[PDB]
Amino acid sequence: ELTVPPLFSPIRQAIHPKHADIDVQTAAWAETFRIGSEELRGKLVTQDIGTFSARILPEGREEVVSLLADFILWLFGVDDGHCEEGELGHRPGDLAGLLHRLIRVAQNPEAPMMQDDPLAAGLRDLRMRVDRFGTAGQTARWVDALREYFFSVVWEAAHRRAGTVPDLNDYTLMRLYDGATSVVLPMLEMGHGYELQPYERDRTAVRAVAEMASFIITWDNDIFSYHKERRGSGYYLNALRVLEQERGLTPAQALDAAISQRDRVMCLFTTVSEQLAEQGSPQLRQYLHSLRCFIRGAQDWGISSVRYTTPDDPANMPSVFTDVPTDDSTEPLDIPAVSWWWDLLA
Ligand SMILES: CC(C)=CCC/C(C)=C/CC[C@H](C)CCOP(=O)(O)OP(=O)(O)O
Ligand SMILES: [Mg+2]
Ligand SMILES: [Mg+2]
Ligand SMILES: [Mg+2]
Repeated sequence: ELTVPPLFSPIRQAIHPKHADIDVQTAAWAETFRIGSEELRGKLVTQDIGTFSARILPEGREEVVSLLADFILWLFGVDDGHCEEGELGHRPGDLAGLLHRLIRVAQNPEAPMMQDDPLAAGLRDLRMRVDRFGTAGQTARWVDALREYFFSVVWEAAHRRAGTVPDLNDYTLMRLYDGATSVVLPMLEMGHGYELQPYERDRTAVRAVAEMASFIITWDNDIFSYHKERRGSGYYLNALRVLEQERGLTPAQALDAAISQRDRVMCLFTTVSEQLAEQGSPQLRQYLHSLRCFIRGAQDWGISSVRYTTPDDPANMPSVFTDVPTDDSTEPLDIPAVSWWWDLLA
C-alpha cells in the first residue's frame, strides 16, 4: 500500500460557480438515458463528475460545462462498463465492432442502427448538443478524437486479453489516447464560443502542448488511481505497473519514477505554453489557459472523488499540491514517442 506525496502543480484552483447544480443534472442525465448497469451508474453518480467538469471550464458557458460533464460520465460508461469491468474488454475484435458502430451513431444519430442501446441513445443526445455549440469542424474533430480513444482501448484490450503489460514506449503511446483526454479538447473551445483554427491547432508545437497536457493528466491519474486500480480483482494497467516491469522497480520506486516523469513534463508544458502564448492568436491564448484548467481540474478531482479516495478502503492521498517540483531538470524523458517535445525549447 503506497503513500502518494503532494504533487507539484504551478496552476491555481478554479471552479464554475454552478458546480453543484451541474453535478445534480449529470446524475439525472445518467438516469434518463440509463447509462451503465444499475450497479455502475449508482457509483458513477456519486463521483463528482459534474464538479470535475466545472473545474475544467470554470469560466465556460454553463450549457457546455453540463455537456462536458454528461460526456465524461458517458465515457466512464464505456471505459468502466465495457473496457475495464465488462466482457468486451477481453475481446478486442468484438470491442472494435461496437466502437465502430458508436462512431457511426455519433456521425449520424438518425441512422436506424443501435436503436436499443443506452450508450448509443446517450451519444445521440451528446451529438445534438455538440451541433448547438460547435462548428462543423469542431464536430468532426470530436468524432476523430472519439476514434483515437476507441482505437487505443482496443489496443489496451489486447493486453488485458493476453494478461500482458506493454513496455514504456508503447504504454505512453496508448495512454496519450486511452484516457480520452483528446476528446475533451474540442469542448474547451466550445465552452468559450470560439474555434481554434487548423494553422494553430495542427501546428506541431501546439499538438505537442496538448499531448503534454494529456501526459500529465493520465500520469496524475495513474498516480492517484493506482490504489483503486491495484486493489481491484481484475486486470489493471498504469505507468507504475509498466515501470515496475520494465525497470525492475518496487511499487514505491515506480511511484517516484512516475512523479519525476510528470514533473519534467509539467515544467516543459509551462515553458512551451508561455512561448506559444507570446505570439499566438487570442484564441490560442484561451486554449492554452483551458489546458491549464483541465490539468488542474483533474488534479483537484483526482485527490477528492470517492472514485479514487474509495471510503470503504481509504486511499492514502495528499490534501494539497506543492509549487516546487521534485525533478526540475530539462533532461528529456527516455521515451522515444515523446522525447522530441524537448526540441521545442527555444
Ligand atoms: C484521465 C482522467 C482522470 C480524466 C480525463 C477526462 C475524461 C475524458 C475521463 C473519462 C475516463 C477515461 C476514458 C479513462 C481515464 O483513465 P482510467 O482508466 O485510468 O480512469 P480511472 O482511473 O478513473 O478508472
Ligand atoms: Mg481506462
Ligand atoms: Mg479506468
Ligand atoms: Mg486510472
